[PDB]
Amino acid sequence: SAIERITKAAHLIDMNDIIREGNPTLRTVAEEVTFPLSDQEIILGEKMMQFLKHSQDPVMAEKMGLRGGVGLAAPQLDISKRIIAVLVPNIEAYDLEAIMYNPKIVSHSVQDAALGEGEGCLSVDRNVPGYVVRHARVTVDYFDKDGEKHRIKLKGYNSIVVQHEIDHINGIMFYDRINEKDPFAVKDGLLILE
Ligand SMILES: O=CN(O)CCNC(=O)c1cccc(Cl)c1Cl
Ligand code: NI
Repeated sequence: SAIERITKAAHLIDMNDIIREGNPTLRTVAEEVTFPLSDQEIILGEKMMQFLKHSQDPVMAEKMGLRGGVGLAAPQLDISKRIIAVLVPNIEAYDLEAIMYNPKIVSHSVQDAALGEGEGCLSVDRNVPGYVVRHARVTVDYFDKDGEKHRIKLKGYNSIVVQHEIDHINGIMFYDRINEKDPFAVKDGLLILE
């Protein structure tokens, strides 16, 4: 299985582990994890975070043939579990570093937001221009590796990134949220970031 292969001590996640559009796993709703977590589920989260760190390092990214990422969801590794990793750099070194189990948005703002530069996805080997319309602010519940519950409030980039990853575990892709008619339409209440 993907999870057994990926969580071997020796395994380094790379682009060959990441499934792409057309693979039905990306359009499936991922299964909640149960507590306590298995060793494999804990290792998986750690491997995912390690990947993000590798992807954000000039030398390692070059060597491993990695595209940079600020988030990753297990379904991207063909693992249909509700596990995501988020690694958003500050302009510590990170605005947000978290491995989240069963993350869930429990509140969101009326105001929407979108990155002015649009979004991309490691599972999408093409550019899809347009404003990816999301909630400006979210309150997110999740469990950490110890089954401890966290409730965090996110805004700006962090909010966008976490929503992108939660979308994956719900079978949603970033372009599902771009206005087909006018990709760069600026609706009332839409905050353009950057
Ligand atoms: O699911 C995660 N990925 O596919 C990694 C590649 N995309 C990104 O890092 C990314 C890029 C721009 C905006 C957002 Cl919100 C994200 Cl998440
Ligand atoms: Ni993605």
